[PDB]
Amino acid sequence: SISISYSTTYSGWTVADYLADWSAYFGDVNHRPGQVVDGSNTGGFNPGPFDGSQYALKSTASDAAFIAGGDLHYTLFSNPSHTLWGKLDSIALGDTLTGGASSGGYALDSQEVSFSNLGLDSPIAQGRDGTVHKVVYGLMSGDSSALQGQIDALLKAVDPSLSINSTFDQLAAAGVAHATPAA
Ligand code: HEM
Repeated sequence: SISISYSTTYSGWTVADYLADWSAYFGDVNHRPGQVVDGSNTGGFNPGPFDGSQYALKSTASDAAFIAGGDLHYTLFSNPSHTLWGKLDSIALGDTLTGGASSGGYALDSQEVSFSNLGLDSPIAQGRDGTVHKVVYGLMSGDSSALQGQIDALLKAVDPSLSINSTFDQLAAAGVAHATPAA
């Protein structure tokens, strides 16, 4: 089942409100045709260059950032083009990225909320219609709707009364979330 970690700073917030707020600060990195010419809006994989246990990206509008974790693969120019697929186990949201390929992998200087044990697996055959692709590309483009929908489905799988409209504290009372220090 899904496992959620959240800073106590967000206790009485619902999952939906947090994601809408984080997405508002992250914005859209404009990772679209003809607009990706360098590493300013590509993000990066660990180990990379196009496959890894982590994909991380910082906003070009603020210092908001996220890290997707699992067994991820990006097709780039091969068919189906520009598709992220594979297994997505976690999404960590926060502020300011650190790491790369030295002391280890990627991390967030301030990790606000994370969703783990997602259990998502999208085969390459699904192309951009796969859930993994929609979830991550949505985050890159300022539309966390796909992530919100998947989290909602995973919470309802635990109990039909849970939802992204539930406060993080209610999810902790349900045994699905765990509060971490204000900082
Ligand atoms: C190493 C990281 C990445 C690099 C170097 C990269 C590079 C590129 C480039 C150069 C383009 C432009 C293509 C063009 O002008 O025709 C592009 C487009 C695109 N990329 Fe990436 N990308 C990366 C990661 C990702 C990830 C993780 C996703 C999905 C979650 C993604 C989704 C897309 C999509 C949907 C397009 C639009 C293609 C279209 O509309 O035809 N990219 N990418």
